[PDB]
Amino acid sequence: HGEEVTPEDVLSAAMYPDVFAHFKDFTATFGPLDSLNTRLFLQGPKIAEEFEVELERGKTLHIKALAVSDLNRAGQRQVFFELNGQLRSIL
Amino acid sequence: HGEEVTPEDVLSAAMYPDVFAHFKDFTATFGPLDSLNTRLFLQGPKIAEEFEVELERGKTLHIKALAVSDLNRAGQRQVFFELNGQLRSIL
Amino acid sequence: LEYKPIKKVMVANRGEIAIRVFRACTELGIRTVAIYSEQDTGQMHRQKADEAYLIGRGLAPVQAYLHIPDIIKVAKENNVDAVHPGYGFLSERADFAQACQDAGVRFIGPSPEVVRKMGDKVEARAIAIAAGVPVVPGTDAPITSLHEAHEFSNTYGFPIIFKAAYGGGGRGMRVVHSYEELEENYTRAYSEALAAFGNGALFVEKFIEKPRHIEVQILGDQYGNILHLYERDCSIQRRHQKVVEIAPAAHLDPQLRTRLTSDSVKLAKQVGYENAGTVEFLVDRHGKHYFIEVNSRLQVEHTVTEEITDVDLVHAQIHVAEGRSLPDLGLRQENIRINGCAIQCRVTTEDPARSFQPDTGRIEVFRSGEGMGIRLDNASAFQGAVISPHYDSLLVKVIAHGKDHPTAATKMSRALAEFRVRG
Amino acid sequence: QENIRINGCAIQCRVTTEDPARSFQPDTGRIEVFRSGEGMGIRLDNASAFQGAVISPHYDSLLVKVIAHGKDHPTAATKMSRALAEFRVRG
Repeated sequence: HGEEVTPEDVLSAAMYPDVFAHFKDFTATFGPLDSLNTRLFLQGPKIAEEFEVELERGKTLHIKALAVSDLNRAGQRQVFFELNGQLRSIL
Repeated sequence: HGEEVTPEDVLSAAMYPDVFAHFKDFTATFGPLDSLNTRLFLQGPKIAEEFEVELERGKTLHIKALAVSDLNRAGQRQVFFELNGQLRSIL
Repeated sequence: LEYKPIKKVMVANRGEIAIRVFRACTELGIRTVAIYSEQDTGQMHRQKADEAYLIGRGLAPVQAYLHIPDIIKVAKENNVDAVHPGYGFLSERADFAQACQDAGVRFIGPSPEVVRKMGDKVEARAIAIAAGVPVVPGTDAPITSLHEAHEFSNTYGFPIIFKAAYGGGGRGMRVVHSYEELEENYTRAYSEALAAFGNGALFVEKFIEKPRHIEVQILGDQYGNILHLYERDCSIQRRHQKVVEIAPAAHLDPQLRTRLTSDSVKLAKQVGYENAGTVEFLVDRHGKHYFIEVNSRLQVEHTVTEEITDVDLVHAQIHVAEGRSLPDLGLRQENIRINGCAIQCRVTTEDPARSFQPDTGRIEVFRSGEGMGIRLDNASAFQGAVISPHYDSLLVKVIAHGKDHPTAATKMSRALAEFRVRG
Repeated sequence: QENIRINGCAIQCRVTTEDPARSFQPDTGRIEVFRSGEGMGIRLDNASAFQGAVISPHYDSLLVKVIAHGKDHPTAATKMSRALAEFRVRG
């Protein structure tokens, strides 16, 4: 699971290789953490509420929560989010 | 109330002016009617129930109701619909 | 001389070409009719025309558009004056063409006789031998003995190519260099042809290293007047199929392109074609051209010439279908000219990594990057779009018109960068 | 001066959010339905137009800058009539 891993990360792998694999899996799946507010990271965005997500020195985006649908047929929910000005439906 | 007046319309206004005013106002502010199923006419669609409406000779409208938002702006609830090829939102 | 104007045209397909014809008709003010299958109620074409009607209620979606009688009855009931069959689905069907003539509904395309005469490769070979350009050299008759191949290798040249007839598989493709190799390759080719397949109609042809198939577009009236559109290059092939297209010629000798132009014109005269067609050749490195075949329907890359020549092809098709002659349209050689450099790409929901296999699912986000000289044709692209797993996997076609070939290359690379299709 | 030669005809239009009835008084609001229309001789330029967008009155009301090319003036006029028909901006 190494595609740009660093020798420092090689040291980490030497430390806890199993937890290493778990963290790498989780990171490649859901993306980078440590870009989020503590409250937002733990309890999460509120419905009818908007916040800001910094990515880089300039990559600045915004997210608003619209509503959440109900489980459709097999435990699947549709959630409505508003990006900068565009809309995204997430399953 | 515009040019859409015919002799039968004149007669209808002549016999019953006030209810005709109410009816034309209501149809104008809500669009055409009688193209609805009576279920939709009294009960309206239920969420996660797709249905069909016919408007002209070849004119098919597939409407699926996604979700209903909550009160946000002094009593402005938002609703979400899916037409063939598009998603719409109504306040 | 005969003016029988058009009041309505019916499209018997689905997708980008349906939108093309609908926009052309509404630009000409032609009353439009649209037809959809049960699965394909999510495209934009059904709601883009004026009318939408369902077909093939119980039949398979792949054959849902393949039911002639129902669409015939729909054409009659909606008083359809002319029908256009589009491509791929029923344009190769001679039965549908003769039925279209039977109903009296005008047909957009050639007469059913020409379509039927095309038929198998045998009519094409007979006509090419009778009157036309040389076809790919080799053997008209099958080789069933070592002696035919031995004599043809001795006479023409020791290096020959064994191909198998009555089969599209590439397993019947063998190379011969020497006598001892000749007999062994013939023996094993005969064995595989008779074992994996039936009749071993082996053909001996010349050794070909690099094919480069070049396309010619031809328009005509019903009055015996024929105009070649101009040439197009398709040197790019994944294995046997189009992926990207280059209309203006990369490396073409004006003498050779003139030869191809005159040959295509005279062969269109010989066939007596009446509508849009194309002749594709196959050139070697040395400077010899060879006929391959002719497509009688309107090709996909037709509109590429539309940027080359600043003339519409679907309008010209409408106008000849009315009965007009090309000179009434002012369609003569001198005004049509090369104008710009063109490159063509098509996006497909397929993964180029393992097997170029398509992907199915739901698109999450899509954005448009239309450029200054970048033309976009959208097949099925909208928020929440779902791609059918049984129909085609075409979403967007991108046209780059640049002052130079590298100009279009870099512009359309930037367009690829700006496009975002995730999930 | 000598390499460039006049090629074809073209017509350029700007689509505005002015009430074409009262005084050409510009209107304000939020978009509901957005549909774009492209042809052979059509060219579109999007300023701030997308699904579920918001325009602010602090800036101009320029949505789409459109240029249509043709082989003559009447061809361009007809092409733009068709193109103006093709869009669908509702709300």
